[PDB]
Amino acid sequence: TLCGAELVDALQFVCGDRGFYFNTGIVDECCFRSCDLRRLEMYC
Amino acid sequence: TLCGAELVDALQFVTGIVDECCFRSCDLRRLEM
Amino acid sequence: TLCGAELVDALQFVCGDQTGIVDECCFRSCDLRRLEMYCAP
Amino acid sequence: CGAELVDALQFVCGDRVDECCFRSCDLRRLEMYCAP
Amino acid sequence: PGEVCPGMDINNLTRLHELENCSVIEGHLQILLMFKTRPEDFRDLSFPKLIMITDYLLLFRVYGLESLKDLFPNLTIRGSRLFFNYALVIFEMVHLKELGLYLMNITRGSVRIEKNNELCYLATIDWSRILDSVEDNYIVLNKDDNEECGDCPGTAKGKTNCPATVINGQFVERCWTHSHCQKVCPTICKSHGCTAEGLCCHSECLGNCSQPDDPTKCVACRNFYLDGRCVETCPPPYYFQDWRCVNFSFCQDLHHKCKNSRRQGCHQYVIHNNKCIPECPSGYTMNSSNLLCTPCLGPCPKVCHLLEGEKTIDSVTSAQELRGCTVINGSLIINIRGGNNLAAELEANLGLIEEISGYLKIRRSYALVSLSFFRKLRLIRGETLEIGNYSFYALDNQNLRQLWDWSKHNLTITQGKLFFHYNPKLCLSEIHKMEEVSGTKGRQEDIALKTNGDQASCENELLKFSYIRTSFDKILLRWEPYWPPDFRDLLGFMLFYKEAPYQNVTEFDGQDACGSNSWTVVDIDPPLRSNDPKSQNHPGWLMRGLKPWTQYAIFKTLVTFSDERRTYGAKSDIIYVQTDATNPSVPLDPISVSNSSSQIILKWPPSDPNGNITHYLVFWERQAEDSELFELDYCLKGLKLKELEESSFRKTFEDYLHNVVFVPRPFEKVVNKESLVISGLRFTGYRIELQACNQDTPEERCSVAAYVSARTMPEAKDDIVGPVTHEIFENNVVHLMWQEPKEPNGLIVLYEVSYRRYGDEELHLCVSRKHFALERGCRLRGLSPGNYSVRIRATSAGNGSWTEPTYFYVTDY
Amino acid sequence: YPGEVCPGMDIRNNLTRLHELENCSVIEGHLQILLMFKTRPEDFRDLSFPKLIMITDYLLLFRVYGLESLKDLFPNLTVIRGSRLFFNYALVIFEMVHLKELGLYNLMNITRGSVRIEKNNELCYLATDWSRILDSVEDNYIVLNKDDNEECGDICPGTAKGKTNCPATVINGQFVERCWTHSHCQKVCPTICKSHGCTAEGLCCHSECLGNCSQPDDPTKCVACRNFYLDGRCVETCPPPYYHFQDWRCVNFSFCQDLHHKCKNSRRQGCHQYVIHNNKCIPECPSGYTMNSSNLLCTPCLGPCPKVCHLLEGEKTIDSVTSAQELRGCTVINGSLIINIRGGNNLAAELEANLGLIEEISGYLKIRRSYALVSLSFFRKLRLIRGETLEIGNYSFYALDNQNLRQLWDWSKHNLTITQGKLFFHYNPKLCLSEIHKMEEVSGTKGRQEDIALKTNGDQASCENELLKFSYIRTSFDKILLRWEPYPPDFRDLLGFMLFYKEAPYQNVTEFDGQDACGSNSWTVVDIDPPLRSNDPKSQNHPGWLMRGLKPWTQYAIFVKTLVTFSDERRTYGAKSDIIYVQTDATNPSVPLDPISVSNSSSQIILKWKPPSDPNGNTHYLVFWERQAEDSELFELDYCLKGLKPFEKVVNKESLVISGLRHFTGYRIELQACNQDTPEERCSVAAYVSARTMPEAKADIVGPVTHEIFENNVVHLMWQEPKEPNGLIVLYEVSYRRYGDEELHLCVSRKHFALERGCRLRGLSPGNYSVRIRATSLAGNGSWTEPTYFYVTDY
Repeated sequence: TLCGAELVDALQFVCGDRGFYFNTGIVDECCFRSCDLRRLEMYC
Repeated sequence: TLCGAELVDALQFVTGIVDECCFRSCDLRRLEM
Repeated sequence: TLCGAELVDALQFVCGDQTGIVDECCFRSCDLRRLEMYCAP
Repeated sequence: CGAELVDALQFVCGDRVDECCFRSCDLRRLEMYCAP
Repeated sequence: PGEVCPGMDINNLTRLHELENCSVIEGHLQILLMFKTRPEDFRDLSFPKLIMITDYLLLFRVYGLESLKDLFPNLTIRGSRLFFNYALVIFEMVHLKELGLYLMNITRGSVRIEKNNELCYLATIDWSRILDSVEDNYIVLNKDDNEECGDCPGTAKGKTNCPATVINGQFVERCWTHSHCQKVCPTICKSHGCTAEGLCCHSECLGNCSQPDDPTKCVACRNFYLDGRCVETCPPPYYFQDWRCVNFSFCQDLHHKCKNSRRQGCHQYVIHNNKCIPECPSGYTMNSSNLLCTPCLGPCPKVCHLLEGEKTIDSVTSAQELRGCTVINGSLIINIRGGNNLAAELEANLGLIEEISGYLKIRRSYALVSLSFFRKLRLIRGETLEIGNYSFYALDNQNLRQLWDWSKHNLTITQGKLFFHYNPKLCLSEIHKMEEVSGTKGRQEDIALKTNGDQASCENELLKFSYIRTSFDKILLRWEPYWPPDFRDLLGFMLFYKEAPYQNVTEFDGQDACGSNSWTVVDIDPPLRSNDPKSQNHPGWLMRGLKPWTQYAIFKTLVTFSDERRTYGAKSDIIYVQTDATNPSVPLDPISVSNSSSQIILKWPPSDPNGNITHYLVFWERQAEDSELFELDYCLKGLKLKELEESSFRKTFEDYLHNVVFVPRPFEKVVNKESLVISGLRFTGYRIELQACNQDTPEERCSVAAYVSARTMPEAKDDIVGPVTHEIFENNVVHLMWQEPKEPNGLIVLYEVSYRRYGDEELHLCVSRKHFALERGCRLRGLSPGNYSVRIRATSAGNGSWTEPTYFYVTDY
Repeated sequence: YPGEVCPGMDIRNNLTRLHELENCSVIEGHLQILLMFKTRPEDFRDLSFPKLIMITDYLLLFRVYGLESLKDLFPNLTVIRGSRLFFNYALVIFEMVHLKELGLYNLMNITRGSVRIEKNNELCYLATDWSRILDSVEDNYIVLNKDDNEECGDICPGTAKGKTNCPATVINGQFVERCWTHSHCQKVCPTICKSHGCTAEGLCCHSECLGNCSQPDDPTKCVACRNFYLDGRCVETCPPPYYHFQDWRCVNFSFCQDLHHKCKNSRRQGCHQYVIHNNKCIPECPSGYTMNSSNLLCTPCLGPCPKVCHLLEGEKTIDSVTSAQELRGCTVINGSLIINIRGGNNLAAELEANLGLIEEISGYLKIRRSYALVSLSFFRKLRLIRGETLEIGNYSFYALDNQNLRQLWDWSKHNLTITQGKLFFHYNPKLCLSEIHKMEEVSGTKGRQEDIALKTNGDQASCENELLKFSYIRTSFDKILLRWEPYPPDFRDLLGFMLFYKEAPYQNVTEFDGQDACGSNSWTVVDIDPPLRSNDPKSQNHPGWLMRGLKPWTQYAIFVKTLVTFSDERRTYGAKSDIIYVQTDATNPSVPLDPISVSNSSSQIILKWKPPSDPNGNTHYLVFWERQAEDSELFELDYCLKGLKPFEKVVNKESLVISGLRHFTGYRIELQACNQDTPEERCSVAAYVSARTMPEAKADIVGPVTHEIFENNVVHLMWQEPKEPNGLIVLYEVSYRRYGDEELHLCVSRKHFALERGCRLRGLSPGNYSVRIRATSLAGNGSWTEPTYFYVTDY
């Protein structure tokens, strides 16, 4: 049930390949309901 | 209000007056009873 | 000065309808508290 | 306070100041301040 | 005796006199302002024919009251009906000059005399005899101090032609007019009158009788309605006054007419007491079947009277009439917007209430946080539903938290319904419990579910405890960790700690919207969250300044509310802890009876026990008496929301940022008594050192030592007796001898030798140690020629020993 | 500008990408440096950008695991315009793990928005002048910066260098120095100068200038153009065939046309087909006007034409001006609006600027949790709430919770229309009952058959209107003597008159202050039953409370708000006048305090004085003292026994610096407290104090002492007393000794000296003798005289 500062380091601990993509989101999908590796890693 | 010295002097001139004339409809006729 | 109708209306407001207000509040130090004692107890 | 803080930290710790005094320190701080 | 006149009111003048023919009145008679007429007749008209008035008499600026000399004396009030519990009132007279009505007894009612514009002669009348009237004590000299009288057959006119009785410690003569006074009777002949010559009337009489021992001439009645040669000498079987009985049927009828009287006035009377009374002892009730008073199951069985059927309560003082009640006939409406206290005031009044019949509503209030101040309520009948066919109605109580501790209370309602509207601080679990306890859940089956409590925490979790350590003045505390889903919303912890002399406390028991602050509240900021939740530090805190021996009570987090989910950090079990024992404080101030060396006992158990007080210790470091004067050449006689919104805003910005920046693809010892005895010591203020400890062990904890110093009497006494052996030298020199059992402890009170010539004055000289030790004797001063007598005395007062003077003659030059 | 212009950047995950900005002077957008895990202070050794001068929209930096200071990243970032903010913030420095010094020592202005720096464990330089940069400082939000823990030395080059070297700024009177990093400090322009900026010397520059000035008053040598920039100088418009563009620069027709063609066919979304309208290159022409494909100009209104907005998914959660900005010009909305503004910081300005053109919500307008919403009047052109889709239970309007919503609308001149959807209201503590009722009658779907709650709306607000203004104000310095005018259809509708009174040191007192929710309050609540309602309105009594016990020199608040008893369902509109901050007339002050006087010298006396605890007004300029020099008894007293014995026109406080006194003076010093002395002599009781000029001594025996030789072992001595012996001489000590022998002492008092004219020596043995004489005064002992040798007769 990571929410906030934990979600920051959670993505750092997961992957370095695409380093987050860029050009309802992660907080809605992961914070309130404790997402898993499936979608959390997708934000790489 | 007139329930104080006014009522007592009116009576002296003419279920007490508190609940028959002070806080209820009354006239000079009702004072004597 | 306030010794005229002003004192009588102040008394008739604080309490409604020889040591009177003339020599106790009109020409002497007084307050609201002192007004009532001249009125009926 | 400050020095009775030291006494209290001797209790808290187990077997191991002008700051605590001034700002009414918490046990969550004296728990790692005591440990040397 | 004679005609009977019904009591009727007096807008007329000719009705001022009503004693012409009817010697008794069947009702109530009183005189009022009446026609404004001169007292031409009343000032001199005499009509003492009437003797008795059944009910009270009232006066209201009656014009006739100007001068009274012999209007109508010999008036003993029956008091069947009373006004303000008075059978006679003397009030509202603006032109009265002389009071000379001249009164034997007023029955069942006091007399009112204070605040009279015109009154006199009050100081010359003994009102105690007519009635004690201690209930009101309004019988005071209104204007006798300014001598309103103008008409006294006592010491004022010289010869005392009137009876006298003690008045406020003064033997004031009974003066009413220039010569009139009160009738006198022998003390044995009371409450039934007597003739002029002092002859006592019959025991059936009421007032003075024209014919002695003739109840026919009296106007008294009989409790059994004999209606003739009635008898009223009450035997023990006859249960009113000394001469007036009630037996067993008069007092029965006293309550029979009032049996269905659900009003004031007519009241029920009990025959169980020797005198028929309408009241009963605090633990005694009127029997439903029997007619004698029956003890209750509990004290104060009083049922509170109802007015109009509704007795609403607000601002505490409206409930003052409900100090003690058992069952309430009518309906109750409760609405307390605010006040000072909840339990100390509202539970102090409505706590004792036991049962209700019909309706009770919590209309609109704020001060009520815990409803459990209704401490003893058991059953509300609910047979009369006021509105909506309801029985108990809770409404508009924004901060009402607890109805009753349902593990303890057993309140049940036979009939009616419930309703809870606008009750935001009371979780639905509590109302469900109340319905289960009330017995109307299911049986005799209106819940808002939104206006009821939903802004406060419910569906609570459990917070377990952990490590615990304490000292005598500082208890620590550490508990298990717990986080809601979105950990940052949890603002922190609220720890509530409070004293607990006994192991029975709850949360809201001593609280209200007034902020009684029974439970001291502290807040702890959350610890830093750490990965591997096992490695997280246990959320901890300690508080200081406690008491070293009390059984303390301790236990809830803070959560910023989210609309999506209602989750709150719960409370913890009320865990009772006691700080470890330590040293007690200074002992109670000691009391020593240092009578004798063998008779010294000490008397004290101070506050701050800091453990079971078990060990007492005593010491004494001193010396009995000085001994320097014993051996040296010394003379004994010669010795000298805003923050919540801030947190929510910070969380909102964080979630916006993360949402937009992420995209997918030695000594003595006693035990329990004060002290058995202290002895062994040898006539001095022996300093005794007393120490109070905690318990009897080498690990005892002892306070500062109190100190005791008190003087014993000397167990040793007379010390020198026998004849005064002496030798006479040729140069007028004499010698003295004695034996000294020198015991160096104590002081001889006198320690001197007295010598006197024959027929001359007596002189004494001090005794020195060197006289017995060094000089081996003593020598007197210059002795004049003649017979001389010598006295030897040394006592540590003495019974008196005849020391033989053995008179001797010295050389005469 | 010396460098080109570059669009918004989103550099992340690696430093090598940052080189895309090496050649930019102004960025027409936003700069974002998001996530840099591998960085350490070494890793940023060769990175800098002094060429960047201006950023229009904003700049935000997120986790950079090694960067520590911005003094080296871009020094010359002069101005941030804030055309497109980031959640009301034009500068966001968030989760900067190692950021030691904030940098930005050459930032001048931020025209729009606020700044938020938060959650950084190494930045403690921010306590150095936001009023200089930002017009709005309340909406600023700086917290959790490792400086809130007070553990920083605030090392400042203008402060840590020693003596103060850099500008200081007054904040609540603190007036503390301000500075960025430990290398630079403020460059605050002169107060006379304004946002135009100042040069190094500190003088005003050209009006169109902004922040910094390469040359004074030169449009061609300005660092930031305050209004527009066309070819090298700053101008207030675009006179030739230039047109305003992005509100910072002018471009010709060719540029606008090329930009239009650049996405007339290109896939690039977000790009607009720029039109020339009101001599502006606006991305899309506003309501009414619409562009013709002829020459990229905007036609006049082609009949009534609305502007669809089509909010995505039919719902927009307006919570931030960066989201309200997306609705600028959308007259008719094809979705639903959910205002959710939180955390104070009223946005009525920006909300009115953007949403003030909206007219027709196609969905349900709902206002939930909006904490700062004081009114809904910013919807100044709301006509129809179409309510095509309702919320849950067929609700169009919806107010779940708004802790300050009062005005709603103004039905004096505002018409409203609801197609359907009932009305919902809950937990609005200040939603006026009359206002919501007016909403009910005014198109509140009163017909069409058609969820208000009863006491959860406006349960902490008043609904009283009758301004029974006080007839007149007559105020004693110690009591109220005024009254309020009278005025319901029936006296039974008049429960009574009660009054709120309390001391008002300031004039910020409001109705909500000291109310029922406040619990403990200073309001003096006294109820007065209205007097007889005579048939002659001229005979109106005008009830009044006239309470006594006033402080003569404090402002007071009077506010009636007469109570009333009525049905909770229907009630009269109550009566309440306006609160009056009535002051009080100053009177004679109270007893003066702290009278203490210490003699500055024998001839000088000074005193320190303090006003009473609460003086009855604003002042005294004269202090008395006792008329005394010294007791004449001390002139004659003998101490030779062995082992036996006006006013000054000065302020009371500290102005008594009187001098020229006698050396030995001690007496009473008197002073009183006064509020006025020249217009009306009102003075308090005079105080009493004494100052001792004793601790001073100046003038011993003056003049040599000769001798007189007498045969009978008698030697006489004489001297002259000093003229000013610091007061009076109390005695004289004389010692005589024969040569080669012991010494003997003697004492002469002033009384003895009056007749002896000196000292007399007796019992002197034959031979050669000597003598010494010393003077003793109350102030102190003098000095012994020179020895005098004489021959005693020898037998």
